[PDB]
Amino acid sequence: AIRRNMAVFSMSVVSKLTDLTPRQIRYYETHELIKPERTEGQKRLFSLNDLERLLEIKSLLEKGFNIKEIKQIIYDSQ
Amino acid sequence: AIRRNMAVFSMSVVSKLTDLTPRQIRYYETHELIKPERTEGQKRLFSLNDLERLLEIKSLLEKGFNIKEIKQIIYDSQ
DNA sequence: CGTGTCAGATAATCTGACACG
DNA sequence: CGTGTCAGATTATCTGACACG
Ligand SMILES: [Ca+2]
Repeated sequence: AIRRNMAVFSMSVVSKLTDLTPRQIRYYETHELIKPERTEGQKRLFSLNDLERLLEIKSLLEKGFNIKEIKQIIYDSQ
Repeated sequence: AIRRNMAVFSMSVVSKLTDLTPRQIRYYETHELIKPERTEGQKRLFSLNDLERLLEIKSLLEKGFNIKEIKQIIYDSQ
């Protein structure tokens, strides 16, 4: 009943779910790889969709790909 | 992430999902109807099962039951 | 008795910049 | 150029106390 586009996870929980630091997660948003929702105080809130996109980035980073290369891939799989 | 016993939601998220104020939520804990995980800094983190538990409490209060009636309804056998 | 509300304290996340491999 | 760390700032949640239906 919690939908995959619902912003429900805070930084620290998302970081534990993904084994990525607050630093890496913020960096991928800076490079337009992801864009989580913000509370009114501008804190980030992640959805399950965000969860899946961060893991996608993690893997391709561990297959040796650049950030600029990962941009191409996440937006050309079709 | 759908480990139903995994603490993933902060107070404000649980609040919005349950339609209960943090005041109500913390009160039901102090009267031992729910006990959520804590970060090392003692903020609360709730699971999907916590969510179910809160919603149960909410509906039972809505039906006229005391806090101590509800504590019997939920615990003894499970 | 259960909740709203405000007060002070502490934790958590914010941006930005230097440093490192 | 991808990540760590440290500074300062603000937001979010903490406990506890007074009000009030
Ligand atoms: Ca928002």
